[PDB]
Amino acid sequence: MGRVRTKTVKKAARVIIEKYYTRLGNDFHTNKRVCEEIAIIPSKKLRNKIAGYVTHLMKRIQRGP
Amino acid sequence: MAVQISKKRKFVADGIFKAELNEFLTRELAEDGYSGVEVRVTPTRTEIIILATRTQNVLGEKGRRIRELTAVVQKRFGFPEGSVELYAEKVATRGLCAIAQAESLRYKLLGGLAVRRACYGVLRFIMESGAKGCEVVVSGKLRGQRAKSMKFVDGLMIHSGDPVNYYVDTA
Amino acid sequence: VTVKDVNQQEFVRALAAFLKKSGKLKVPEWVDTVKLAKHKELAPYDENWFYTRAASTARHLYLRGGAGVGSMTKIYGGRQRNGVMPSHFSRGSKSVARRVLQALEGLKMVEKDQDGGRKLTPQGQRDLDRIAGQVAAAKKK
Amino acid sequence: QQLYWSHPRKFGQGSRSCRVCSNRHGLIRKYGLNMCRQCFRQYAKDIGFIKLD
Amino acid sequence: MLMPKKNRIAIYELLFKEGVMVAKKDVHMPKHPELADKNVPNLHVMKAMQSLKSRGYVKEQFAWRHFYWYLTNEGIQYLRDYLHLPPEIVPATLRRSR
Amino acid sequence: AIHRIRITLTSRNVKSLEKVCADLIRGAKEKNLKVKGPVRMPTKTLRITTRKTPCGEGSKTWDRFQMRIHKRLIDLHSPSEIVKQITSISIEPGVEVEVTIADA
Amino acid sequence: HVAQIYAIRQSISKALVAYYQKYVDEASKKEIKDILIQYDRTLLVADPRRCESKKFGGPGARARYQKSYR
RNA sequence: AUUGACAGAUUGAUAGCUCUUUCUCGAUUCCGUGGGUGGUGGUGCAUGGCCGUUCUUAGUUGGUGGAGCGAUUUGUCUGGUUAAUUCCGAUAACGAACGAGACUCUGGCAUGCUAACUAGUUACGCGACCCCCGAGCGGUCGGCGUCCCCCAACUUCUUAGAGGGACAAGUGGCGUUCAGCCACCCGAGAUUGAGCAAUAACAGGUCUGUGAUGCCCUUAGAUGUCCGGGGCUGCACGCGCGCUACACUGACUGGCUCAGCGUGUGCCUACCCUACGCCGGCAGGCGCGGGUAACCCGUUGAACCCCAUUCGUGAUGGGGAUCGGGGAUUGCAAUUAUUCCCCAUGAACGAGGAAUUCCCAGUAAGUGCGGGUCAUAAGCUUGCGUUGAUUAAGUCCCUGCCCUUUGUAC
Repeated sequence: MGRVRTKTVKKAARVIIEKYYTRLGNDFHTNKRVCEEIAIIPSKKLRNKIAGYVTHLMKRIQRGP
Repeated sequence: MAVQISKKRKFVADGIFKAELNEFLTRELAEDGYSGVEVRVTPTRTEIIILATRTQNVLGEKGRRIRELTAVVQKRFGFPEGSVELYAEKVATRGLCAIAQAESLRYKLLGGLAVRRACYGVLRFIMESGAKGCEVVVSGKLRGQRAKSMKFVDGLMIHSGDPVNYYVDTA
Repeated sequence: VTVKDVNQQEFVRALAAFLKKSGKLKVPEWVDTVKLAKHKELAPYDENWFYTRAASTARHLYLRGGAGVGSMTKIYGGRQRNGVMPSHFSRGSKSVARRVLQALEGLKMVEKDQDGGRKLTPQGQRDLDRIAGQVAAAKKK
Repeated sequence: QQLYWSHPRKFGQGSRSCRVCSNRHGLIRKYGLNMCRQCFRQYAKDIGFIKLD
Repeated sequence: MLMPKKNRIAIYELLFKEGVMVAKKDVHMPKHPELADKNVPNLHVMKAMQSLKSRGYVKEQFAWRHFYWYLTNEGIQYLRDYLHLPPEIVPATLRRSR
Repeated sequence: AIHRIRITLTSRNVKSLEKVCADLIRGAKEKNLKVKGPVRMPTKTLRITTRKTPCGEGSKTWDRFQMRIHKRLIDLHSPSEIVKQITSISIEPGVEVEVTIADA
Repeated sequence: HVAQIYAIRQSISKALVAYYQKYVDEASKKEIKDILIQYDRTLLVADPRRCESKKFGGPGARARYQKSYR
């Protein structure tokens, strides 16, 4: 009852995964810290949110394209 | 003499001083092209830095107007002699300073140039100077006697959020 | 066994009775006539109240030190009906707090301290802590 | 001549004005601001105040 | 050329001594900030300065109930004529820059 | 000497103040003597709340103008010349510095 | 007064758990902790509940001053 | 030329305002005219700026492309999804801009790190003082007050920095096995509460905030300005936000016992906060002290609450209006009662017709205390905490709003 991700998350997540598919994995906090290094994400909350969707697409990808 | 006023009351009075001066400098160096005052207190000295476009105009002939303004400041706020000085530095990228460009728009309007064409040129100047976007509002009576309003706008803006504080220059 | 070890309500019951039995306090002239603070509708229903609040004041001085009369008016403050307007805090009566602390001065329950204000004296600490020991050994209840 | 201003002007808003508009109503007197509440909002930013909450 | 002589002529010399001059817009100041030789209050000062300005011999800026009178070149010469002063004089804007 | 010199930094800005405080510790560690780490005094919040309107008549809405202010005070066991070298550096922002001599 | 009671009540039971954690063994602590929690989660885990600020236009946080309308 | 004057009559005035008289700056004056100036004068339907509202909802826009003679449309949408034009996905559109969200401040988690005499101290040491202070024959304890610095030991409590921290990430369902929703684990469960805030409007308010202002007006017998006085407080009456109550789940009298935001003098024009002692029943008075402040006020020793009091459903000790007498303080001045204290007086009111407001978590409500104004000073306000529910967890019946289709003589 609320938390959908905005387009400004979804895009960043998508573009991250295109490039750094290999680094990123299933666990959240792992790729949460990957998101920091490869992307100049300003807010910590935004980072945390991008990562969270980044897991979620990783899960989706690991089960067809 | 041995006052040492409250930390509370000191900071407020410092700001007040800065505010009054900003206004006096706005009002006096209007046509000259005033862009700000950046004060800094030091040991037995008070450097205040005036920001403007036409720096030769604010300093004056040979070293005149700056000496008058320091003397008037000195006289006014209760400053001992040689405790204060006016340092007229030049504004880098005038087309990003809004208050410079609002005065420039005031000037052109006073110059009798069309409400549209002056403002359109003001807009093109600031945008060529390399800004994310801009928003110009000449309002009030633009022909006739019912208060109409123009709104010449181009490019990227923000209104809402904290960002606007530091990311837009208003005037 | 100290005073903190005892139920403070029944302590001042005994202390006041200790202060009666001794019979050397100096309850002033007024007592009957006096109000007790501008708060009040009425005079205290206990007609031997000076013994009780002298007791309550001492036991306060045992706990919190350096307490002036101004401190004593603050401790016995309360609500004040303006009646039809909203209530506010009124501080306790000055003179009756003063007259108490002078009475404990003469008793030598107390001594006026360095850095101002009253504090209680050993010979007072005798009485206060003695009567606690009496109360504690009243019964297991 | 001697009686020209000659009325106790030491206390109350007959004395105290703003240090900008000089209108003697609705003054922020706290922290020695001494300015019209309209004038206070006018300048506030420069004075160092800011709306955060 | 007006009013009490000692007062006016003390204002004009203060305006000469310092190239600029200020007051506060306050009709009631039996002293004046600075000056203060003898009463020589706000007004006299305030009304002399307005007299200069009208005939062209001083300029103005107001800003927060105060006044700030910058003195002209044609004002300088009027003051010197009024005070029968020598041609060297040096008003205020001499000041070594560098 | 050697005496108990007390620096008193107070400012409206946080980040800028903490930079100055940190710089004064570096200068003290360079010319080794002492420090007693920088004391974050409790920040005061100068508040002024007014009606948004000039006039009486809109909806009754209110601005809440804050202004904060911090004090980092640092102690030091040193002579005067070293103090004047350190405190002359770390200026340009709005950090108001007050250097007390000893004790009070 | 009510607040202070719950505070100590919380404190003493938290303190106990911290003594057993450090200077007994984690198995006894574990049983102690369970005994208190099943009673009430207050004992260890505090409320985050705290007093909500009043905003103008009414006497409280939420309450609004009475609208006149007519 | 004709600025400025003790009388004494007059005057409210000790206004040299006027009449009789003094004598005076001595180059001020008076009169035109131009012309200013001033204005809490008029105009917010001449404007600016500033607020408010439509409009707290999800809305708004152009470029190029396509559709229409055109006004326009499309983009900006069947559907699902979301707090959200939020996303997914569709697709004559493509690719953008604001708004929403992100953001800022705040709330709560950190025995993690940095930190301290203007925090604590924190527990040690108890080095103690200290008197029987108490238990106790005496030792050892229990309790604080403190006497403590520094060459005790630190950061649990404290202050505030810079970091971490929660993401609907995990498990299960449901969902096109997308976007998502539900539940439960871990633990704060996406939701702590503010601030900021689009396009286009409004002939909303504001000229009495402005040395922002156009025009108009007035301008010395002034709508300028200052002084004296009165008025804004006048009461057949009608409405609006408030406070106190109608009692015993209470009142009064004692006793016990806990807060959190603040504020404070040595000032922009004359004065703060106040500890301790005396004097006074009390309001207050007089002495001395501290305090530009985590230093002093100040472990802010708040109220409600809690615990013993009576009292006994009587307009009663509930209620505290109105009114007489007296006393304090602020003030240049308080009468038309400034406020405070005191003794007396003791009204309607025994829960409120038709009507209608406000609110879902530390919320309403009770309950006090700060800020503002403020010489004097809150029944208002704006903050603060303390006590702490009931009921919902939804729907469009009412009142409104947002989108689509539709009709329309607006």
